[PDB]
Amino acid sequence: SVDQKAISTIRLLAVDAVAAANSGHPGAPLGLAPAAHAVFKKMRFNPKDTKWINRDRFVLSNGHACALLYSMLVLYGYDLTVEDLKKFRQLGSKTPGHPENTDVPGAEVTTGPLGQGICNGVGIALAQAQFAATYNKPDFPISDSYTYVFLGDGCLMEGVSSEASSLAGHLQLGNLIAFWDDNKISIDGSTEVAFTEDVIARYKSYGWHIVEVSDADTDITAIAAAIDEAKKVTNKPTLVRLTTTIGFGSLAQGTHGVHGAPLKADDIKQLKTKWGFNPEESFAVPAEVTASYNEHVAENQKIQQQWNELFAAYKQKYPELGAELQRRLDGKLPENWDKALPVYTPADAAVATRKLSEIVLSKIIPEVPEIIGGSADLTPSNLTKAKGTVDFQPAATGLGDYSGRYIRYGVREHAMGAIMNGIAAFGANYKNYGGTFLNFVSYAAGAVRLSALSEFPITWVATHDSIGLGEDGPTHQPIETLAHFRATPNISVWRPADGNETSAAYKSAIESTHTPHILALTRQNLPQLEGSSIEKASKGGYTLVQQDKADIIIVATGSEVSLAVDALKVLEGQGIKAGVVSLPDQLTFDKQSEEYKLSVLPDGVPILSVEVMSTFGWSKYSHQQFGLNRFGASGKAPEIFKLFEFTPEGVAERAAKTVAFYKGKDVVSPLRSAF
Amino acid sequence: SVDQKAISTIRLLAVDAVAAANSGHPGAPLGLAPAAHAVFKKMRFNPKDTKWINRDRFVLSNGHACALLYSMLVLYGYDLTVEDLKKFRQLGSKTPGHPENTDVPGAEVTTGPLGQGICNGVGIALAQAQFAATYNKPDFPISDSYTYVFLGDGCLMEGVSSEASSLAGHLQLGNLIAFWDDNKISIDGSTEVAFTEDVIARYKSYGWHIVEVSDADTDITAIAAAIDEAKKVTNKPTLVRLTTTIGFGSLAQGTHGVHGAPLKADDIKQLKTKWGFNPEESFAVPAEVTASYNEHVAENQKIQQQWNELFAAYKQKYPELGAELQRRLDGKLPENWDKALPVYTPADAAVATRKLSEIVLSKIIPEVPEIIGGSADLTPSNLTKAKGTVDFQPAATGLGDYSGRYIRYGVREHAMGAIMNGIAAFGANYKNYGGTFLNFVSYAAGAVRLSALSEFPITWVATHDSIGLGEDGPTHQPIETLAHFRATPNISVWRPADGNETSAAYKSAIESTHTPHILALTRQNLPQLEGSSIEKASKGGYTLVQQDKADIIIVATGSEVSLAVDALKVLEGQGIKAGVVSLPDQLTFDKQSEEYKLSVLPDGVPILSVEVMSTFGWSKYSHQQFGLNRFGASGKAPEIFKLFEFTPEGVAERAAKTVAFYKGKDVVSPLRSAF
Ligand SMILES: Cc1ncc(C[n+]2c([C@](O)(CO)[C@@H](O)[C@H](O)[C@H](O)COP(=O)(O)O)sc(CCOP(=O)(O)OP(=O)(O)O)c2C)c(N)n1
Ligand SMILES: Cc1ncc(C[n+]2c([C@](O)(CO)[C@@H](O)[C@H](O)[C@H](O)COP(=O)(O)O)sc(CCOP(=O)(O)OP(=O)(O)O)c2C)c(N)n1
Ligand SMILES: [Ca+2]
Ligand SMILES: [Ca+2]
Repeated sequence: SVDQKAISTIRLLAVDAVAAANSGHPGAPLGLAPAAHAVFKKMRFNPKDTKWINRDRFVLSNGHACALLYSMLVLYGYDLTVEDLKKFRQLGSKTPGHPENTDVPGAEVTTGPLGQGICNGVGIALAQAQFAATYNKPDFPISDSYTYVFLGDGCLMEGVSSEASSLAGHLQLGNLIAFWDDNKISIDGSTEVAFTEDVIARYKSYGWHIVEVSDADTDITAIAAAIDEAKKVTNKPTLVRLTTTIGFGSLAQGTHGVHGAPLKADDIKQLKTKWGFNPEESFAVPAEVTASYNEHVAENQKIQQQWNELFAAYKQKYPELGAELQRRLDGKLPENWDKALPVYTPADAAVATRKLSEIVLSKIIPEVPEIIGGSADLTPSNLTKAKGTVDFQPAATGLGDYSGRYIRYGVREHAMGAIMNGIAAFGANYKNYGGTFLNFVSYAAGAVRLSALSEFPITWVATHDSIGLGEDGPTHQPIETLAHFRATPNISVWRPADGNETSAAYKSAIESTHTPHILALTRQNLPQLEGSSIEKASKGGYTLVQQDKADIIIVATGSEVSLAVDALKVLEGQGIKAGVVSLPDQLTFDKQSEEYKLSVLPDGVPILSVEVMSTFGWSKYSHQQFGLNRFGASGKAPEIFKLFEFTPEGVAERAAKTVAFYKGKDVVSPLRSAF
Repeated sequence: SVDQKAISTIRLLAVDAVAAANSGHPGAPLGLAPAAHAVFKKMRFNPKDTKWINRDRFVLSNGHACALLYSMLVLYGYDLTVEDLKKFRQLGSKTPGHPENTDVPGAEVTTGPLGQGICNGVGIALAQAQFAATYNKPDFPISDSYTYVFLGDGCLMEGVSSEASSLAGHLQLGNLIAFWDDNKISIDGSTEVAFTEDVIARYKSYGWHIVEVSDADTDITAIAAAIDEAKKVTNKPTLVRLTTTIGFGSLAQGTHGVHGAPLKADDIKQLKTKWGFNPEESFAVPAEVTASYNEHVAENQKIQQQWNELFAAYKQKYPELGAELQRRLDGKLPENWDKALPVYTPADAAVATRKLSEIVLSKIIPEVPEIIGGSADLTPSNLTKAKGTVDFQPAATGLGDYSGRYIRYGVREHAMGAIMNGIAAFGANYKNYGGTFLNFVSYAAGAVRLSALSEFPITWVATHDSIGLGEDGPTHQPIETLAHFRATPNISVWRPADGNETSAAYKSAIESTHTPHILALTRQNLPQLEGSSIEKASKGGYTLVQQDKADIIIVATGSEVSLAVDALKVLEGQGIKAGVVSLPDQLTFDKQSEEYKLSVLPDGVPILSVEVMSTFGWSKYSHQQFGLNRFGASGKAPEIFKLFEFTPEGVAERAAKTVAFYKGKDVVSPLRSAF
């Protein structure tokens, strides 16, 4: 039949792509081609408009199987061709060895690191539910799309998927339909060696619906019926168990050897001949398959065309919501939204930056509907909920509604990070955030790095940034954390010192379209600074205290800027004149012009950095570094600062030593380099 | 009764400790005091010998509840007193706000970061099973101890605990007995807001046994009976559901407000009077309680005394095993074990450092019985199993035995990291390791940081260290990873360049007693270097190519040392003389004498670093840095190196620019500083 021919075409494209690269993963593509064919025939999508907001989404969580995804995209006429498949895994191609949303048309997210994609799917589904609750009206199903996810045993072993699956079951996300490739093989061999749990019983315990397809190597009727069944269960996410043979059809089917290396040439020949293809030919695309797939595309395009008319009619029937929706689909924030950002003066009271963050959120959430966010069981400590908002919960629970704004992630930092990526991937201008302690952002590193690689504008509200948190002690106090994330490409790491800098950090985080943000915020109170503003802090680094005859410049962040200002006064009594630079975001600073940066960190003067955690990175901006390169301590925070000499006198002593060390030396800006 | 008085004493000590600090967590201590009393009465331990190898172990996974643990330790006469309790959460005390094994007698591991402790308990139990299988004989139960773990809802939400619980169920770890504090309250409020899964059904799906105690606020008979029942189920770990009231007895019992802040003074008064204590008194320890607890200590000490005689008799009956066991309990490796380390010459073939690692393991595993380890589903890629060894599995599976050496962790990096910490915490000189790709060590950051803080000699075999892995692409290629872990205190991060450096890295990792190791290893082949040796590489950094008239020194690691040697030859053709330094471990190097370090990185010569990932940290050792501060690419590895100019010519160009940049300047070693 044509369906059989399509499945064979998909299988053979994937095998031929791996063969051409002499690298990659043929096993899961062979096993999942029937399911991929069946799912894509049920999906609504436009290969010519990858951003249609009411498309169904597909996520390949077992990203190593991406020859399968690329084959589907090529067959359906996305902006990806057979010539791209022939360049699978080759430098600069559109077909990298794991899917990247920045590079691959039709890749909603970046997968490859196991466990992430299913969590991203939870976030796409969460966003769709929130979006639909916000905009849909009687006779106006603006958003009614599904989220389809393929995942394997490896994703099911990764703890992040357990976190997201528990939460998705709690949230009753009925438009999420995941498919487990139950092939009983991972890299080390049979799952009997390490993964003998009853996966189905576990998913039932989370509140998921289950459909089992016992012959997923051939039974596309049952796979399609499983989708229809899942669509009837509107209050539970569904897991479809696809019992498959890894490498189905290969001489080496059912073995770990077919997971991750190219097939032998004679194996590929026998695959072709068994399925009616020419063993001398590679990258065959039977015209019957193209015709069948084109029929489905044409139907989907007519569905989108009708959706566009529904949207036009919605704008007439619901003028206010319709204009808001239009603006969001155009990728624009509300005009002058930033006028809601709080502004402080040096006469205002000292405030912890966690509390300043609460105040920002309480002003901007009412102004910017596409802001949603939550905390990983730290709401009253991170201060991430605006008073008066409703939680995102299924209404059946009585605890919230899908139109709610605030997500109770539970103690699930890693899944929160990956869910945030999915919410961003949904689109519609969502600007979403997640709170935890800075030290526990590290639990989510797998997802955070993917925020950076995927270019998603997600925001971590990362409070309790340092030893300033005090008594909870060294298991809670960051040392390495800023260095880790600053060393990752494409992460803005804001460490605001005061009220105005906190508003600048949020301006950046909400305006972002391609750069994730981490906002490192304090437990302890900090004074409002003389010389700060949103305008200056928006440059990432700025001269706070200008001293034209400086003997030294002190560059600092966050809680250490006030410390530097107090040290400047001690230094004056020692006959040393200092300037102060505040560097709330190193990435934003780095992106300024060379001349602006030199106006902040000029030649001809020693520069000392002060920040109460690792000194890594700081030589970009300073000649000497005063930091904390050991673990912290459990005690009252001011006593910990005194112990480590992060005091006005301790900073002054190191500044004076720095001045002396450079006496008789020629000093050029740390910004200069040989290449 | 005296048991009731003991429970009240524990509760009130914990509340009074929190009150004295005006900081900390009274709720779970109040709820878990009955269970703590019951568990410690069942446990075998010696307060005067915290290292008795056949003790039962206790782990407080909900580490915020540590006022409870400290109260138990004080009551039982560990080296912790009421005076220490009065200094709870105070700088420098023995009673920090979360338990630290380095500081607190009787704290087996460091908890506070949720989810870790239960996983550590899995590792203690894994080690006990392996140890018992290795040493026990008929009439000689050398090891027969249990592992008791308390954990809360937060630990159950963290994905790392799901990973470890799936694995522990697979491994049939019948001497693990965990207790869930089922109090339905976390920081954000009721667990109904975020955590509505059927935990018991989930644990059954992993193959755990369940016992439910419906009134754990009072029913210590049922808690004791649950322990006895768990001990009869020898092939399953047990989860005991303790249904408790958080803050039991408080006016604010059953609320999130009692989780994490001190009780009101009038609340403490009514707690005392209800339980028969003097509301005017704090830190009361009724002598009846001390007497009762001392009886149990005396009995336990007689048990240890008999164990010591069993051990003496074992050494006579099993002379070979007995001597091995003695040596391990003394903390000593086999005499001259390091003679088994492979040694290479520059005439030997190029080898990837993952393969050199395999060869090291295959030589030292037969020589050092206390080495065990595994991989997170990457055994044939990390090359972490010595041929001929047996896997650690329950014999009932037919797949291994508890005497096995090699652990199939599955796709569970975070739990592997925390399990490794538990194996180290067991003691008996275990030197254990875990393989994954370097980029996915990041999934385990929560546990890795605790390896450092806890001072455990665990080892990550972290292959596929760079863009040198090639086609799997940027989701797999580390950039930030070395910087992150090097910026963490107390992590040796070895990046060996060749065969001799790989043997030095293992020498360090196996000899370690207080410092975790990460071995960053290559997929691609590297040449054997002229000038390398175990002796020189053991210094962490050394002069590979000495050039007395150097115009520049190139410092490099791993795969970039050979690149630097090739660049030296290009530079010679340009009239520039270079030296080369190899820096296989920055931490080990930093610990050498100032004079040794200056012999490697002298004054008076520009120094350029070369390493194909982040430049963070490198200014400690260099004036200019050539690194990779952007994500990688999917393609054949040599093409990626060429794209980013990590070629002999690209290094030479930057070296020549560095020489020019310092013409006419006075250059001092990067090792100098102002303070
Ligand atoms: C977070 C995480 N951890 C481990 C992995 C590694 N991994 C993976 C890869 O890195 C690919 O993403 C490797 O396959 C990798 O390409 C090769 O090992 C490279 O070989 P070599 O020639 O360089 O030696 S896949 C994988 C487990 C596969 O188990 P599954 O059951 O999910 O997939 P299956 O049904 O067998 O196809 C596992 C465990 C990952 N992708 N993400
Ligand atoms: C990996 C990880 N993530 C989050 C946490 C945070 N956390 C914790 C702490 O950091 C303590 O370890 C906080 O309590 C912290 O001390 C306060 O929030 C500080 O307050 P503030 O005065 O500074 O505002 S405990 C916790 C959840 C508690 O839920 P559980 O159900 O485990 O404990 P319970 O029965 O309620 O006592 C949670 C979620 C953690 N310890 N580890
Ligand atoms: Ca599989
Ligand atoms: Ca709880």
